[PDB]
Amino acid sequence: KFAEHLSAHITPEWRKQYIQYEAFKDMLYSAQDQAPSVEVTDEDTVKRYFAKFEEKFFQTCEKELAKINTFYSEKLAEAQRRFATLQNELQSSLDAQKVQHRNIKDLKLAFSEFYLSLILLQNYQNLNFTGFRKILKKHDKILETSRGADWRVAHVEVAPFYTCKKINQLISETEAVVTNE
Repeated sequence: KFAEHLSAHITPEWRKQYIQYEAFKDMLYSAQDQAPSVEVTDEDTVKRYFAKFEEKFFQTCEKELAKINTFYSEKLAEAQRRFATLQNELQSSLDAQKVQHRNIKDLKLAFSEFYLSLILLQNYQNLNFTGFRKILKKHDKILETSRGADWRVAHVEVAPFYTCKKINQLISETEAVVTNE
């Protein structure tokens, strides 16, 4: 069902920029399918096979996360620029008044297109975060490990596509923890 949900909620223009969730599901199937059974091979070849798969899997995770961070950051910087342009265009139109009804009409359109771009970007953030959490839980369930959950905490939960931390905030927060403990 999540593969369906993700597919239905994707912004078509951004399709290639989302977590390749079905490809990860397929990857995990092939890992189970191609798995050498111990009794048909020794304990060391099984460990080496899964070790090899783990490297491929987490390199794909890193590649997917890099893609998501890049796209999100580019879109977020573009959003902050557009918001500044729009606020300046608005103030200049407002000051001008004290016929430009068609001027404001173009701005109403501009703010509408902009707000939508923000909602679409928030959806992309939420869908991608859910996609990572779920695929890593799937990985962990199948491979009977905690490496996926470790990777979620280490790289996804602190990713720029997901969360925002001003260096000043992180400094005041560390000050607080240190002075109080």
